[PDB]
Order: sequence, then structure tokens, then C-alpha cells
Amino acid sequence: DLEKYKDLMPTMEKNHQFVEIYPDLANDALKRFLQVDGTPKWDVQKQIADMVLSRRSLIGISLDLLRFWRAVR
Amino acid sequence: GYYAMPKVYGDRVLVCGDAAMLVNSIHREGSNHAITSGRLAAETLLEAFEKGDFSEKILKNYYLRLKESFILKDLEKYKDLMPTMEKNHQFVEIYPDLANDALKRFLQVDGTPKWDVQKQIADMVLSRRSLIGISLDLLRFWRAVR
Amino acid sequence: MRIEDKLYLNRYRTDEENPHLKIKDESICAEKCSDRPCVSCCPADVYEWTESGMEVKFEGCLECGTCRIVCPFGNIEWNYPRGNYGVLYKFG
Amino acid sequence: MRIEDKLYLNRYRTDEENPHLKIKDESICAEKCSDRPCVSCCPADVYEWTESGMEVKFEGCLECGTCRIVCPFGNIEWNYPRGNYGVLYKFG
Amino acid sequence: NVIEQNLWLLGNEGVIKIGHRNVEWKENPNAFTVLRANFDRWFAQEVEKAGALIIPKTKVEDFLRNEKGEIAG
Amino acid sequence: NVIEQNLWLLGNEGVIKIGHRNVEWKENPNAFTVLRANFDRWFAQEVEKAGALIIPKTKVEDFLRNEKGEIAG
Ligand SMILES: Cc1cc2nc3c(=O)[nH]c(=O)nc-3n(C[C@H](O)[C@H](O)[C@H](O)COP(=O)(O)OP(=O)(O)OC[C@H]3O[C@@H](n4cnc5c(N)ncnc54)[C@H](O)[C@@H]3O)c2cc1C
Ligand SMILES: CC(C)=CCC/C(C)=C\CC/C(C)=C/CC/C(C)=C/CC/C(C)=C/CC/C(C)=C/CC/C(C)=C\CC1=C(C)C(=O)c2ccccc2C1=O
Ligand code: SF4
Ligand code: SF4
Ligand code: SF4
Ligand code: SF4
Repeated sequence: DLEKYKDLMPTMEKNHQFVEIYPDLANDALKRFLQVDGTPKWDVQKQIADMVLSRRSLIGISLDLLRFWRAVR
Repeated sequence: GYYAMPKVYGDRVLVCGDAAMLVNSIHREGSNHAITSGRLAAETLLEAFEKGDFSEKILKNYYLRLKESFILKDLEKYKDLMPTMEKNHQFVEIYPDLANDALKRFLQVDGTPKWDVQKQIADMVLSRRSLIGISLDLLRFWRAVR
Repeated sequence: MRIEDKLYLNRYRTDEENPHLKIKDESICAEKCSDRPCVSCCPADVYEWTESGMEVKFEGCLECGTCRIVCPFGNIEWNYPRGNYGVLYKFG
Repeated sequence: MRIEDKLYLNRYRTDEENPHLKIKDESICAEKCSDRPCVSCCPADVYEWTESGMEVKFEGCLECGTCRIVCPFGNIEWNYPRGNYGVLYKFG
Repeated sequence: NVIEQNLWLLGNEGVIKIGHRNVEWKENPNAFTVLRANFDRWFAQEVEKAGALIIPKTKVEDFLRNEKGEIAG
Repeated sequence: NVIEQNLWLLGNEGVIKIGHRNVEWKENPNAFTVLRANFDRWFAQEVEKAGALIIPKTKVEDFLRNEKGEIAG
């Protein structure tokens, strides 16, 4: 278990994103998904995309899912 | 929904709510669609009462308001949603019971060295359905969610 | 027996002289139908296929409308009960 | 004031004649240190940098060990208190 | 007043709860749970106060038509 | 006895609860919450009943060494 999460906290130190934007963005996305305000569900599927691709680019999201994949091994 | 709704208008007649099959059942917005459809029909008839015409020339504005609002756009989105769910029978047959045994194995502590729980989860997920079935089903549903 | 324990919880004003569930042709239910989906998909156990015909206990009908739709041959003359009759859902 | 409200909740047997937190060189804390990480990372507000020197209120020490480690110059003679002294965590 | 919306994946013995509780739904509500005999009886009272004559205990069987062949009642 | 293990993603006002409650942990437990002054005082009593002499109130300062230079106490 120590060899597995060996380079785990040095991975977490070189982002400062998974606890800085990533929870607060997953909360505003799931709030917009459940909020009913007469918005026709394509304009909430793109407002979530305008939420996730505004605080971090898509070259940062798809990188960070497998950059942590090296930390989880 | 979209493939099965009637003509929602006619000569001196409008159709609202579930009678026009306006239900987003996957988001559970049927009363959301019903209370709006009453507002769109009543604003259509209030146009029809100042003009005095109630035929399909003035009452077609209800069908125009029904697709300029969220009601028919939510129906076009999940149009081929339940025919997608009918042609798998996997997302409620193996997929919940497999995500429960995987997350139970992830949290169970029994002296197994965390690589042999990361592969027992892989031996759990790639035993009830192949990887050509998992990676297919994530985007086969992607066509249902649009 | 089992679901009429739970149908006792509902409130009804039964219209016994006006059955709103009539079967148009009893012979379709005997030889033309194989599985009887009106029996196996009725949430209130209204339909029961005896050998004497189809027993339609319309007094427990929850007015859902499944029987009319699930019947492949269309031989269920399905109406709502009259006004102030049928199920009367309290806190529905 | 603020955290000594919460340090009052803990149980201590204080060893006042034996301070287990000694600073090896007070001059390193005056000119060599810039940010004083012993003050800003002590969970019990033990260290306070006055202009009279460093006030080490060792009586509230929670014996974590952060001060010894966060100090870049190593000039904290850090010991545990003696046996039966220091924090005595009830339902720790 | 609905402040938390959960999705539960029931297993043989477990459950995967995926909820989302939001506390701005406590003062700006998104949704309420209702019982429709209690809601539509109150909603009928507001429609009655608005000036509409609500006629219960009455089932519509067909439409009375004029000689133009359209729905006249 | 821990039967549910949640992970919460706190937002500005919301939370994404991702739990997992299992009911076979009620009869075959996986984990208990403890308070370590209550656990290690009980665990000391079982070690004392096993035959070990637990000596509290005693801090080890160094090791007494033999003339071979190894730890002899
Ligand atoms: C189990 C269940 C759960 C649901 N949960 C949700 C949810 O969480 N959120 C949501 O948004 N939607 C939900 N819905 C959907 C919602 O109930 C409907 O989509 C919507 O409320 C129907 O509105 P309506 O105006 O058509 O009224 P309905 O209740 O469908 O019917 C309108 C009225 O017409 C009357 N009527 C019918 N025929 C006649 C006649 N011939 N003469 C006179 N009166 C007649 C009936 O008495 C009825 O009261 C749910 C539906 C079900 C079945
Ligand atoms: C760090 C971060 C990535 C952690 C991941 C946590 C994750 C589980 C949620 C937040 C991540 C965000 C950014 C993903 C974007 C898209 C989201 C909103 C997809 C929605 C699907 C699920 C996961 C929603 C969460 C569970 C819960 C809140 C649902 C409420 C219950 C009702 C109202 C919804 C019903 C409902 C169900 C059950 C569906 O399966 C479904 C599938 C596809 C489209 C829509 C739906 C749907 O509306
Ligand atoms: S479904 Fe139609 S045919 Fe089959 S039994 Fe019920 S009524 Fe008779
Ligand atoms: S209406 Fe619903 S309940 Fe009454 S009979 Fe048809 S199915 Fe059974
Ligand atoms: S950290 Fe070391 S140097 Fe900086 S103040 Fe505390 S003791 Fe003096
Ligand atoms: S031990 Fe923990 S508490 Fe005591 S001084 Fe060093 S840091 Fe502050």
C-alpha cells in the first residue's frame, strides 16, 4: 500500500486543483442539473459545459483524470 | 413523448399536460411540463379572445409556444431514450449490483494489498460484462442523453 | 386477498350499477389470448381469469388505464367511472 | 484568547519546572527567520513572536511535533513532556 | 421543501447514495414534495378565488358540436 | 459500527454526498469508529490480561547499551 500511493502527495502538490476548483465546480454543475427554471435541458447541458470549461480548460480536465491515474496506479 | 403526442390544437380546442404526453420522466418533470402547458394554452386563448378566432389559424400559436419553450425541447432530447433503455437491460440489471460489490470491495479492509483490490474490482467488472460492453454502454447511452 | 388488504386503505365511492370495465368479447379472452396481460398487469387485481369467464372486480379499479392499453386485442370497454365515483384519493 | 478557550477543554498535567520546548538560539528567530512558521503552524498558539523574544507557552502544547518539523533551522529543542505530563487526552 | 436530491443504486445488500444537498434551496426553493390531493385542492381554491367556476363530481363524456362540425362545448 | 462510508464534496453552499451503506456490515462488521483513549485503555486491559506488564506514566529517553554497541534495553 506504500508502494502504490508512493508518488501520491507529490502528485497532489503539483496541481492544487482537485480541492480548489473541482469540488466547487461539481457542486454548481449538479445544482444546475437539478435546478428547474424553464431552461430547455440542452441549455442546461451546455451551461454545465460552459461551467466546466470556464474554470479549467478541456486540456486541463482530460489531463487531470489520468495525471491522478499515475498517483492511484 | 415526441413520437407519440397528438396534435395539441384544433378548432376551438387545446390539449395540455399528460394528454399531450408532455412528460420528462427521466428528470421527473411532468408537473413542470403540465403547469407550463396550461400557461401556454391560456395565453394562446387570451390571444384568441381579443381576435375572436378560435380555429387552427390562431390556436396553432399554442403549438408554436410549446416548442419555443422548454416542453418540446425536453421531449426532442430524450426522444429515443426508452427505446435505448429497452435494447440493453443492463443499466438496472448488472450495473447497480456491480457498482455495489465494487465499492464494497474498495472499502472492505481484509489485509488485501490494494493492488489486489484494484484488480479484484477489475475482475468484478470484467466478469459480468466484457470491456467491449462497458465502454460501448457509456456512449450508447450518450446517444439517449444527447 | 393480498392486494385487497391494500385496496381497503383507499377510499371509494363504488358505482355498482354502472360497471365501467366491460369486456367486449369474452371469447377473445378464452382462445385468442395466450398470457392474459390484463390479469398479470392490473395493479388492483381487478381481472381474474376463471374457467367461468373473466371475473372483473371493477369495484377496486384504480382508474389507471393499464388494462385497456396492455390488452393486445382491444376488447376492454374501458371508461372512467362517473363523476364522484371510483377511487377518491386522499393525499394522492 | 480564541484557542485557549479550546485548550481549556483539554486535560493537562503541566510540568512547569521542565519546559519541553526550548529554543536553541533566539537570534535565529529574530533575523534569520522571515515568516516564523512555528507561530503560524502551531495548533495550540504556543509560540508568539514578541519583540522581547519568542514567548513559548509550553503549557498548552498538544505534543503533535509540528513546531520541530516546520522550523527550517532546527532551533527548537523539542521533547515530549515526562511521563504522566503534558496533554492527557480523554476520549482521544 | 426539497433541499437534497439523492439517487440510490440499490444492490443485493448495499446502496450507492449519490446525493446533492444545497442550502440555498432553503430560502430560494427549487421544489417541494406534494401530495396531490392536498395540493390540487388548495390550487383549486386559488383558481376559485381567481374567478373560475370549478365543477367537480362531473365527468365529460363528449363535446357538443355546432353544425360547422367543431367543438362548441 | 460503521455501516455507511460517505465522501462529501463541499461547495460554496452545496455538497455532493457519495456514500455507500452496506447492511452486511451490521452483522459482519468492517470497521468501528473509536475514541482512542477509550479503545487503547481497553486494549491495554486485554494486553494486561494476556500477561504483559504495561508501564504507563513513563517516557523512554534512550536505550541502555551493552559493550557490543547494540540496544540492550
Ligand atoms: C407515480 C408518479 C410520480 C410522479 N412524480 C412526478 C414528480 O416527481 N414530478 C413531476 O414533475 N411529475 C411527476 N409525475 C407526473 C405528473 O403526475 C403528471 O405528469 C402531471 O402532473 C399531470 O398533469 P395533468 O394536468 O395532466 O393532470 P392529471 O392528474 O394527469 O389529470 C388531470 C385531471 O383530469 C381529470 N379528468 C380526466 N378525464 C376526465 C374527464 N373525462 N372528465 C373530467 N375530468 C377528467 C382527472 O380527474 C384529473 O384530476 C408523476 C407521475 C406519477 C404517476
Ligand atoms: C470531482 C468530481 C468529478 C466528482 C464526481 C461526482 C459526480 C457523481 C457528480 C458531479 C460531477 C458533474 C461535473 C458531472 C456532470 C453531469 C452530471 C450532472 C450527470 C448527472 C447524472 C447523475 C450522476 C446525477 C447525480 C445524482 C443525483 C443528484 C440525481 C438526482 C435525482 C433525479 C432528479 C435525476 C434522475 C436522472 C437519472 C437517475 C439518470 O440516471 C440520468 C442519466 C442521464 C441523464 C439524466 C439522468 C437523470 O436526470
Ligand atoms: S387482454 Fe384482452 S384478451 Fe387477453 S384477456 Fe384481457 S381482455 Fe381477454
Ligand atoms: S384501470 Fe388500472 S386498476 Fe382499474 S382495471 Fe384497468 S388496470 Fe386494473
Ligand atoms: S522557526 Fe525556528 S527560526 Fe523561525 S522562529 Fe520558530 S524557531 Fe526561530
Ligand atoms: S508540539 Fe504541537 S503544539 Fe506543542 S508546540 Fe509544537 S506544535 Fe504547538
